[PDB]
Amino acid sequence: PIETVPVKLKPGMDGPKVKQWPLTEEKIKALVEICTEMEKEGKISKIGPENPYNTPVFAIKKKDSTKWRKLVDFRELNKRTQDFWEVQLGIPHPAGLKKKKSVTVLDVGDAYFSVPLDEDFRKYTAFTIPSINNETPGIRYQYNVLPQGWKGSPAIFQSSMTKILEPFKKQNPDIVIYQYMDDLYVGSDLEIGQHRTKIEELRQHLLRWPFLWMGYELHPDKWTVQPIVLPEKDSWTVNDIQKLVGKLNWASQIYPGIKVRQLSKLLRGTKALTEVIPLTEEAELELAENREILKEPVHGVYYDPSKDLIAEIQKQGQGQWTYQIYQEPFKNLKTGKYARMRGAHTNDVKQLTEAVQKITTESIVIWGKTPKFKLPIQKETWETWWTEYWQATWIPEWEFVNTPPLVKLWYQ
Amino acid sequence: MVPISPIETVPVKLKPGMDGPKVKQWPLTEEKIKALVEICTEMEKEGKISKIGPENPYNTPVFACKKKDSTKWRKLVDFRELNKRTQDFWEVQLGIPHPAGLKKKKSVTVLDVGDAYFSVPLDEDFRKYTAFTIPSINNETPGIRYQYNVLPQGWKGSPAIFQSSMTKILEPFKKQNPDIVIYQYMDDLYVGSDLEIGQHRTKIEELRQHLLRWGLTTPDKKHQKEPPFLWMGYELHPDKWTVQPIVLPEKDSWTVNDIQKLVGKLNWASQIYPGIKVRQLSKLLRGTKALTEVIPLTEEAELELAENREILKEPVHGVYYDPSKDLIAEIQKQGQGQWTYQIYQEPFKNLKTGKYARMRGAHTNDVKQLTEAVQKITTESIVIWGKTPKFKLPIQKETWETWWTEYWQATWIPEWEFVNTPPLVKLWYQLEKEPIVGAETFYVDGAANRETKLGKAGYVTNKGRQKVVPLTNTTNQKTELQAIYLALQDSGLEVNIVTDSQYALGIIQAQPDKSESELVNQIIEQLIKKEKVYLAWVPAHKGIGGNEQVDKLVS
DNA sequence: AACGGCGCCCGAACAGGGACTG
DNA sequence: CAGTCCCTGTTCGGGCGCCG
Ligand SMILES: Cc1cn([C@H]2C=C[C@@H](COP(=O)(O)OP(=O)(O)OP(=O)(O)O)O2)c(=O)[nH]c1=O
Ligand SMILES: [Mg+2]
Ligand SMILES: [Mg+2]
Repeated sequence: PIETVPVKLKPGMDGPKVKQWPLTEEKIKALVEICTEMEKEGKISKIGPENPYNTPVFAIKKKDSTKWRKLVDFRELNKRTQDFWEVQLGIPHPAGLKKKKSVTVLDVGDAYFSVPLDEDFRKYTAFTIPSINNETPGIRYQYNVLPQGWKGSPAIFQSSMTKILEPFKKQNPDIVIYQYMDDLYVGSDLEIGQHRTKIEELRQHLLRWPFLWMGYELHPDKWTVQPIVLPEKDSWTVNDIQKLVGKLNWASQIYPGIKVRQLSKLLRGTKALTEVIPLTEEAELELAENREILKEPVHGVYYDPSKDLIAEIQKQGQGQWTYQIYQEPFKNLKTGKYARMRGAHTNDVKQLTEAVQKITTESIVIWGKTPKFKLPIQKETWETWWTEYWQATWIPEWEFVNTPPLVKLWYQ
Repeated sequence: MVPISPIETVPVKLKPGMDGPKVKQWPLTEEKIKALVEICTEMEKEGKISKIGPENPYNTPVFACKKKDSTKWRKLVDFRELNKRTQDFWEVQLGIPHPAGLKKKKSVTVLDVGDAYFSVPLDEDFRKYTAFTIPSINNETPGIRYQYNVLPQGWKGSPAIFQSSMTKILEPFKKQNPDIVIYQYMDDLYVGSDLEIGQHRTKIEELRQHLLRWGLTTPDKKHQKEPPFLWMGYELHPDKWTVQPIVLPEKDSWTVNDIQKLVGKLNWASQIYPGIKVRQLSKLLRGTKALTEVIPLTEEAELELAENREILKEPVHGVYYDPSKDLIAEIQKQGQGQWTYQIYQEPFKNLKTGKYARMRGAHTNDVKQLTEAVQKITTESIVIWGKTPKFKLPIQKETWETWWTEYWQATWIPEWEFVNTPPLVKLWYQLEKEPIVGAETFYVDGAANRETKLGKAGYVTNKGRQKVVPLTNTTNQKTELQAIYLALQDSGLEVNIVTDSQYALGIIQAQPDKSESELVNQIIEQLIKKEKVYLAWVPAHKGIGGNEQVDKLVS
């Protein structure tokens, strides 16, 4: 009884044609069981090979959850319908969500299954379930309702979502509610008991209309930044000052007031690397001034909503990972560091996976966007293991880099 | 008035703005003339081909070759112009089934659908786009033109439609027989069960009659009821499997196209024959772009080929997959970037073997290449068995721990254990983390002219030692590597080296043990002889230490 | 002399970043 | 500041094996 909202691709673009990658046995068995129930419920239907479009699919388990969840890699389809969920029916981002003391993320993707999808657009939601050892050809489906993981789903359901959340927002005018992809971000300044009590009222408010029982909690007021810090030693060697000048020279690309004149004067001649160099009176002055500039904020750094967010990650060793988020080079909007995540001291890929998920979550709260990541890993290494550790219902864009650390810039 | 088959049709459209095929026929021999006129007459009575007239302004030629070495002939249409204008299909064939992924089944039957493509209907609105004339005489009778009511062989959409139509027909039978395994690859059907031989043939006949309801025939010609079964190019026995006999050509004078077929068979043979190498044979296929050019076999390619033929002498076989047992993968280093592995569940009962010998990067080390071989085995194992095997690797736990914890990139290996089978993989040198007290400090640099390609390279040290070497036909990058080489040559066992070259430092910090650059290989040889080496970087053109002094010398 | 699938080893074309020259 | 170079990387299409 609902008229399907017309959905069109961006002009001049064809639908996604991305190959399905191999899945483990437990993932295929999970997807076969899930798709069988969805087909019995009419959410998906089998299709033939005359549909040239395809989108990868796999399965995940969220944090502390034993239940398999179907996840479609709609990244290609999403950027081929970008003028829909950003120009026609866009969701405004609340600037106060990041200021709230506690923010709980609720999985509401199952509500999208109640709204039919435009018949002319269902062909672009095609996916293929693989088989072990290629026993059978691929089992192809396409969606009949709004699919989870498609940016057009919360955009179309937004009108339906507003009416559902309208009584609750009137009951609590201080609560900030943000919707991104399949998730709902609920932030408040109430106490932990008061917050979780209000979260359950919202759950019951949604029930009167399979992962609604979970509530991942955030605390953006506790989020920290990792500035550039300089070492403080009692004695300095030629090697120490050579590393310091190298760090300050690169840092001058961010803070133009940094000087290295009185410090390079200490390195006059051809001295041994371990020779102790006492800092002169002017060198102490120049090093003290540089430490204050690193505390001052960077000039003219603000968020541009029309530009993409970029995230770079550095492996620092011993469970330490630093990251920077920017839109223009050396104009970082945020710098941070993670330590002692899951997989620390045993698994780099699980840590890097965890770090990407945290950075994306922070970007959704602060700006409403997911950044494109520059991952310090080989492509084949990441593509072999990352789905084993993924616990989120969205997937950011990423590319692969290889920058040897000439100077430890973000972590001494 | 042709009867509509029970198989549901597949709606096939064309690319917009384009029409159908209009290609003239190809003059062929009279042997092909008397072998296709009888086909278009038999298919017309069976409803597989209908005759058209002047209302169908299309045409397409058809060249024919014999069937797969048998009494029958094969008809294939040249739809290369129809494929350029037909809509794209998404292929549902995602890979090739491997016999090592088959589980033990008490009873096994291999079927083969007769007239696969000729038993599946074509779209009603698409039959008009398949027009072709048949001249009974090469230059007399104009010949009545026919059309296709089924799937023609040669069309780019025929395989995808048959595989999808076959699945929909097997779905109701598989739902009524869950314990029966049906490997469906094109038209050949591998049917297996743990039922008794008597009860197994009963369900086979039930399946044969089920397929017959849609016009799918399973004749007794290619019906296999007893081992060894010929399935997917293998020999399937009740408890083991092997590849069909592989014959390597033995010529006196070898050309380019012969080595390509030789390396191809050795790749196909390396899935069960352990220790096959194709490094030195494929090395002969470099540079020369003349397929009909004689290439003499090098001494390294001759010894490699002689060792491959001796492996193929003794017959080998693989076993089948048992889900109750673990998967084990063990890797050996064959030298010169060559790796061989075996995947098994019980010792010396290999499911399959394989090799990894890809050289990626100008500079690398054995640890990087071992990591790559592990990733290749993991993805291959997920395709065949859907899980990752436990690895047995010829690298100490301490060696691996040192590499991955110190590398700047994320790297990881799944659950594994050390196996002591030399040659062990190790790191051949370790750069120091702090400067070395008492070791001479070399400030190195090198510059080169973009135009004349001339350059210099040298160093200055804290003890007054100095060198400048002029170089001819070089680059800025090469002189920076040369400067580090000079400092390693002229230093003691412990040395501190200061450079401003991000390029040179990046190569050496990754601890390579092999390189496509002779200069880097010489640098590696020096780094191994040292006891301690500390590399330090400084920004160029900043008046920093001796770097400013050595910069004046070489520029 | 056809179609589709997968694998390997190959080279040409292309992208991208440091560094020097006008 | 552009426009090159040098070096190193990925993508892709074709050679071959094999299947239907
Ligand atoms: C071997 C082969 C096959 N095919 C297509 C056609 C039918 C299926 C199976 O081929 P087939 O089993 O050898 O012949 P088929 O048409 O089934 O006839 P039968 O011998 O089974 O009676 O794949 C093809 O298009 N080109 C080929 O070279
Ligand atoms: Mg057949
Ligand atoms: Mg230099």
